[PDB]
Amino acid sequence: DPVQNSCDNCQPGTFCRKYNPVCKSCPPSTFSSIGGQPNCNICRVCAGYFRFKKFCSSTHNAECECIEGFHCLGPQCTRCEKDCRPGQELTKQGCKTCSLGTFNDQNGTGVCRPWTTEKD
Amino acid sequence: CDNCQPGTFCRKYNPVCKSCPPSTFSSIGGQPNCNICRVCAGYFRFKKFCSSTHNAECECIEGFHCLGPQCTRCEKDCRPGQELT
Amino acid sequence: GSPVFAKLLAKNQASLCNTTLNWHSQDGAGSSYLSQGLRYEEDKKELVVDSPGLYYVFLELKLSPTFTNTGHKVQGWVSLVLQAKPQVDDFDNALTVELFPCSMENKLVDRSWSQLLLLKAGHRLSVGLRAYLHGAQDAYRDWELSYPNTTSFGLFLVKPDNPW
Amino acid sequence: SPVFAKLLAKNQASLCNTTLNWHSQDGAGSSYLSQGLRYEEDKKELVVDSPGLYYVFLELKLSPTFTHKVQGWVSLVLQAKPQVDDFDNLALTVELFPCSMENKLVDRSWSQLLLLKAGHRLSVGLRAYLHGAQDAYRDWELSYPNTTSFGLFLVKPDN
Ligand SMILES: *[C@@H]1O[C@H](CO)[C@@H](O[C@@H]2O[C@H](CO)[C@@H](O[C@@H]3O[C@H](CO)[C@@H](O)[C@H](O)[C@@H]3O)[C@H](O)[C@H]2NC(C)=O)[C@H](O)[C@H]1NC(C)=O
Ligand SMILES: *[C@@H]1O[C@H](CO)[C@@H](O[C@@H]2O[C@H](CO)[C@@H](O[C@@H]3O[C@H](CO)[C@@H](O)[C@H](O)[C@@H]3O)[C@H](O)[C@H]2NC(C)=O)[C@H](O)[C@H]1NC(C)=O
Repeated sequence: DPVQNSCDNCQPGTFCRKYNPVCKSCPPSTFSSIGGQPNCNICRVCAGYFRFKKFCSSTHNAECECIEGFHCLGPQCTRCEKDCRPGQELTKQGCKTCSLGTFNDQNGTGVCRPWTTEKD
Repeated sequence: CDNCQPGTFCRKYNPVCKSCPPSTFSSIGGQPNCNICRVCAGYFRFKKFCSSTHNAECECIEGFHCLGPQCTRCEKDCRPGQELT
Repeated sequence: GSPVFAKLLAKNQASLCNTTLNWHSQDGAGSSYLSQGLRYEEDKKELVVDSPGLYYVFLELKLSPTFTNTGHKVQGWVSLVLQAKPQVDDFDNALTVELFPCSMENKLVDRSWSQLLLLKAGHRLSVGLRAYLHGAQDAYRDWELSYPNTTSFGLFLVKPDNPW
Repeated sequence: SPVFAKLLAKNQASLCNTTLNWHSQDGAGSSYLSQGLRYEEDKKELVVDSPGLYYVFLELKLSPTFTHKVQGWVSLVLQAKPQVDDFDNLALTVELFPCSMENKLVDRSWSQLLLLKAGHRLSVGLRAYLHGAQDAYRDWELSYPNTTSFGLFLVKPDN
């Protein structure tokens, strides 16, 4: 039934120009989760400290994760932080030293409790 | 073109020896353009003002001395006593 | 017809004041270029666009430290703002550089800005220099617009509204 | 009609010694390629059809990846076939210091008015040298979504 000459009448994986509505498919390595935006967005590349979780498609961006020994920092994993050492735990703002009278004996995993910052 | 005197700029395509625009200089002459003049402000004070043939030259305000070939930075004076202070 | 292009260089500026910048536009004033269909009004510090269309406007901010003492932490920001007299619509609200106490380790702190803008006939364009520096009593004096690698401003007509 | 191009780096994060690929198709972000030009994907070259004076520009955008002092340099080199007399001053170079990691984006531009011949082939090489840690090269990447770009404009056609 939707038949109108508009960029509102177009599907994800396309780009469309208001002045002359045509709904062209996204160029390679670009995406569009909403249809009829004037351009497709360039795909994120996950390299080095970052690895892929989700690969790029015409309708969704690639999503990163961090390689072993490192974890994501930021909403869209914009930075990698080294996994916590004993005497720390993973929180919002990343690896943080355990407080007064608290300790974590595990390296790179675990949450700390009160009963050095690494033992007893 | 290059045979041009200082205070001018000349272009190979149509050789004429045009004098440097208002706030520019050229110590050579043959050049396709004139160089923009340096401005001495803040920590820097003028020694030489800009002319068509020479750039402005900076010095540092009293209590400070030049650092670098063309006085690119200012350093606070220590003492002239030679007591290593 | 002929391509419309300009690349102006910041004229007689070092100190980081809150004023509208002046520009070198005359032929032979460094690398400054001003094509036909463009004018520069020195007294009003404005670039006048003669023909309407889509213009690729760009700004390049170049800063250099003036002091040597690393002991006094200087922080802040410097900005280049595009001023349109016939006015325009903007997707992004200015070129802004953040400076940190260790930025002084760099001989040059450079940053660029570019935007495709629809300009009308007789469009007047000028650039404002903005800065806020703190951390020392001499904050304002610790950074200057770089010399000889000069701060620049320019544009080029990408698509005229009347191409034929 | 004006001759203009603004290409964005394609599928590059890592700081390699490589010839960059570029987004040129309409709809590939803000990528633009006017009628007097073409981009050969397989050869990674921008082909100029008409001769004249071109304002060529490069914009390098880098971002830190880690949150160990890492220093060095990153470079974008304009590679012209045939060569334009100036071979030396045809490179955008950014020096990186341990301080540089305090910036979300390290941006630097390069621009040059060049005389190009008909059928001029232009490509961009990425160069980098990073030291200071065992993971030196991984600590910086080409920025995303504010992408490294390359373009030109015909300022004066020849006659
Ligand atoms: C040039 O104009 C700018 C505005 O674009 C001026 O910057 C502003 O300066 C004031 C103080 O001079 C800053 O206010 C301070 O704010 C902090 C925290 O917000 C507060 O702790 C202080 O008590 C103080 O009120 C202000 O942050 C800053 N503008 C911005 C972007 O927020 C600048 O002073 C002008 N420079 C010259 C040459 O006068
Ligand atoms: C990408 O290519 C560049 C060249 O453009 C490579 O950079 C060069 O790397 C070497 C080491 O791999 C550097 O050599 C060092 O020189 C210093 C002298 O101060 C010496 O003390 C060291 O023992 C070492 O030999 C060299 O400086 C550097 N090039 C330049 C011109 O600075 C780079 O390694 C390549 N990167 C990749 C991804 O392989």
